[PDB]
Amino acid sequence: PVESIVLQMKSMAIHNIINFPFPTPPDRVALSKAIQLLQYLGALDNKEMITEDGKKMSLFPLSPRFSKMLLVSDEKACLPYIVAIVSALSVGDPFINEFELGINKKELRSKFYKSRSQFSKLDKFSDVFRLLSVVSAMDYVPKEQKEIFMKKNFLRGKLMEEIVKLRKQLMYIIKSNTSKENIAVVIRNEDLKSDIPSVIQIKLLKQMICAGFVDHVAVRADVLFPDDAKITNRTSIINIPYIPVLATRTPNIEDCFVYIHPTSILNNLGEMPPKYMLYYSLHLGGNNKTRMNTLCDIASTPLANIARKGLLLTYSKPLTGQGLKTVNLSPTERYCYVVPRFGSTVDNDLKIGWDLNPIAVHQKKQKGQWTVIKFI
Amino acid sequence: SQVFGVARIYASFNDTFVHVTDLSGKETIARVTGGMKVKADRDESSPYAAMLAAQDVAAKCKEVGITAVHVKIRATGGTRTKTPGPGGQAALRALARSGLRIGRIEDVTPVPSDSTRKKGGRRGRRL
Amino acid sequence: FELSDVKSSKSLAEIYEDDYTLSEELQKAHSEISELYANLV
Amino acid sequence: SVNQTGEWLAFGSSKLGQLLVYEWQSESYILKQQGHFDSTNSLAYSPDGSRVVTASEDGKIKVWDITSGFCLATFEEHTSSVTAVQFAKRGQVMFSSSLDGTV
Amino acid sequence: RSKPKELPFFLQLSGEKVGDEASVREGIAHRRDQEAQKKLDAEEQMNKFKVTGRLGFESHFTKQLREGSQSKDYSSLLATLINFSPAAVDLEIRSLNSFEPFDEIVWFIDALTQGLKSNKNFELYETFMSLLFK
Amino acid sequence: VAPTALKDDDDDVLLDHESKTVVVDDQGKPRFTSASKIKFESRKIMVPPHRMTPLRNSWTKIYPPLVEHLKLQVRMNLKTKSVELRTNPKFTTDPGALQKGADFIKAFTLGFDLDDSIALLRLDDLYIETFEVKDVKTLTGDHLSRAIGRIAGKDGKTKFAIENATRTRIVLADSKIHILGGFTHIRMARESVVSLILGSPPGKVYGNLRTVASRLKER
Amino acid sequence: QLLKIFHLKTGKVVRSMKISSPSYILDADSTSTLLAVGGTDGSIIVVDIENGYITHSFKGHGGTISSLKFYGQLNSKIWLLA
Amino acid sequence: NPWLTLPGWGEWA
Ligand SMILES: [Mg+2]
Repeated sequence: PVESIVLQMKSMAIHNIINFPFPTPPDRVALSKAIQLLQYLGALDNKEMITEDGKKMSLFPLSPRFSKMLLVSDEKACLPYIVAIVSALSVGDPFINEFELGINKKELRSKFYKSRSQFSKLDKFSDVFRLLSVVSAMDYVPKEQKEIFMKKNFLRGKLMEEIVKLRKQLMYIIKSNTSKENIAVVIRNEDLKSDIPSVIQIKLLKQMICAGFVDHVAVRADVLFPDDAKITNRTSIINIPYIPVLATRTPNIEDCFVYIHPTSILNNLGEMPPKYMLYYSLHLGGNNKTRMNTLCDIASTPLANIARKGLLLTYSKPLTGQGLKTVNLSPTERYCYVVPRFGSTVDNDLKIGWDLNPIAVHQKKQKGQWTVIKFI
Repeated sequence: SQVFGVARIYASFNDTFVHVTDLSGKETIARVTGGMKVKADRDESSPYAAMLAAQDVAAKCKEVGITAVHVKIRATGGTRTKTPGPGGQAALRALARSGLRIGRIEDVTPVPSDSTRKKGGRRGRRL
Repeated sequence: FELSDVKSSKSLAEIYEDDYTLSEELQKAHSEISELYANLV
Repeated sequence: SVNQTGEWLAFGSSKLGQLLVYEWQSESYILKQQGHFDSTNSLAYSPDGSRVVTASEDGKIKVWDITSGFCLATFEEHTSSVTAVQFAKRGQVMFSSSLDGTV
Repeated sequence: RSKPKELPFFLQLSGEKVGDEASVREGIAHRRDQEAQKKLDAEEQMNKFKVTGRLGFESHFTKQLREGSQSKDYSSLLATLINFSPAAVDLEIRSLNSFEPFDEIVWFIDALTQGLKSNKNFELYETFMSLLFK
Repeated sequence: VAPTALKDDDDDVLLDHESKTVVVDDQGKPRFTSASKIKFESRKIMVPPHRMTPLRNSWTKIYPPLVEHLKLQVRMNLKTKSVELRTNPKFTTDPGALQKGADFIKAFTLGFDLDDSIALLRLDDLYIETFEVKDVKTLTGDHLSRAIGRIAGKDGKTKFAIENATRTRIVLADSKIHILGGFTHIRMARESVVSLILGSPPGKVYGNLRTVASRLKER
Repeated sequence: QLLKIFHLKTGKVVRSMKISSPSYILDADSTSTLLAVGGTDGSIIVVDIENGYITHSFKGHGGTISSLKFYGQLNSKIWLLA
Repeated sequence: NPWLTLPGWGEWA
């Protein structure tokens, strides 16, 4: 990955990446995008210097996106779920969809829908957690029931077996870097196995996935640009537009729209989908519209907290008004309400940012910048 | 797994002796006094000196192997006062804090059935 | 100075407690004295 | 009382003749005044006329601004009634005499 | 000047107070807690207010400042500057961004420089720059 | 409608067995997995017969401080007429709690008021000094009885004067004197008591108490 | 009863930990990576000096530990403690 | 699977 090349070089204190004399240079555009990507992941600071998080990611042998997710994953014993999600994403999708099954027989589609509703319990608006469900459900399926489980649930056995092996290997890498006894850690099947995550654990997981994919977050068109795209309760979910955070503003906004994939759990939801959605990537497949590979839905403040480490989030001046006193402790320390802006700056009309809900925050003045410390 | 000593505390008016020995009493394990732990004569009997003496003895006892002690506190006795003073009480508290298990506490002050004359004289003493 | 010859209402813990935490009563009289003077004037 | 917009609160106490206009948005005082409790025994204009000093049977001297009509300062050093107040020709200094026995 | 006017069971006492004069002779012998309490008050003040109204990213004052620089005409910005309350004026000047390239500070100086050329509201523009330096 | 009529939830949850094997590192050193991640004591205090009833009426106020602040297990055996205190290994935390509790019961046993006895639990530098009249001087018959009256004084005034001046508490049990207070304080009280035993009239002792009482405040 | 590891090159106390009982026996292996602590309680604690975490906690002895001896060779899996 | 009276008088108190 180009970001891996940049991440490694920055850990070597090599400053000039663009003009570096590579034997086989990557494209300058890719290097610039790669540098920008690392900043969003908090690996490189505003001056393009490696940070403490950045040094750790350089140690990992995985791509920086997955490396970032694992680093912030050692909280509230949610690591076993993240390892399952990262492993499942790396190997691939194990779900055989109705289109592949050619059933888009009436009894078989009912079983297919039942099998999908079987794995849909973790969260209504998230597809990545469904991917977590099958992987975790696998560990409790004994050897003699594997083929029945795959056949019953329309899953790919060989892809599933690869996932389980990757979980053990992936967990070893994380514990080795994080744990004090770096070399000595040994993985066990019992560590991989875990019970259903609690509701608070589910919310933390969505934040954890957001850390990997901050830049890959989309908002509905109705929120940012009401009436630019006609919306009604009658409109199906797959027809609801979304806009990525960093999409360039075309003369016509309809081009920048993205739409939910039919296979996603969001399709059968019926009700209005989440305003903010986190996607793995975009696919031009489908002549009508571009599709978004959804992972989970993030709320406003959770997005602000994750984007806080990166440079994709900008903060306003202290809000003042009814019950909005800016408590000030020292000349360089204050507490105030601020309306966060995520994405492009208001001055920057090329890229398409937006404003998040106001939140109380603690700010400390560093180098003339009221840098944020934590949300109150 | 519990080796017992005997902590013999002699609380005089002008000094405090903390003396730990084996159960028989023939073998001394550690003897420390308030005078060794203070800079002025007036403070030898002070509770502060007693605590330092008790802590020093407790450290020595743990090294040798003693983990519990039986306390046998006494005063001067004889023709003089019969109850251990505050110096002895402080040493007892210090030993408990030191972590040594206290087995049994007994007062063994020499109490005469009948005594010789006291040093004061007819008109008394201890102005 | 005057020495109290009656049993102290404050228990031995209380006296130590009080000193842990020129006179409030003396200033109390001062406020009353000003009030009496002001009313008389 | 409340302002039409609701940003200024006016309060009034009759005993000491206090009037306070309070901006609760910024916690600032638009107006903060208190009148004499006793009759004004004497008055004195500043030499240029910008300010007038008033004295009362209380013993408190108040400096007023003619243009604004508001008390710039209040002096409570005099124990008894202030009988007279006068300015120097230069105007920076002001003198007052009181029944307590001091000038 | 206008700000309004404002035991443990195991009592940890030692020294000459409790009669341990020997300790004193041998030489053996909270502001952070007030700072910590002052910390607790600050966050307590924040939980007291939980306003959730939607406010714009930029205030009206700063919006005209950007526009004035773009059009090189701060007359709209000056017109509102004369209109703010003294408290409102001070907050705006203090809130001006102070990071390189110092665009807001330069724009504010440019706005005041235009006001001086107009020869109107002379005193107000002078005191604005006095607040800028302060 | 009233007759007087005219005409997203942001979530608050924010992200903030040993292995029996060895692994050799590149220097060749071994590397092993991490290993898997107040004793019971008792004191007995025997209560004399004349303190049974005061203990009976004062028991409601005796076990709470011992059981709550000191985390001790309290019982008294009616058969042996003694108070038992035990350190509970699972709750008790202060190693010196048991000995501190025993002293508090001992002070009440000697005759001190309960509230005064609590001072032993509250503070850590209060002691009890004890001595007899015969130690100071061999008084017998009426001479001994007059000496006790001289210490107490009329209406107990002399005893209270010493207690207030020296910041101590005195229990005058026949010819047996117990003084509760700090080390320096009980010595001051002891001297005044001993002067009374030797024959000094109470009035002269009262004057000296005023002198020391003055000094105590300035320091 | 505080074990402290001092790094000569850095000249600072890198780690500090609490041992169960007072210890008068210390042993370090020839490879300069493990340390054994023998307490008066009969407990043995093996510590990784470089990383400063407890590797083994043997509690089998009754009396106070008087001797500790490490046997091991580089690039070997025959490590023993006596 | 899941994914599918005087206290303490004569007795210790
Ligand atoms: Mg003497």
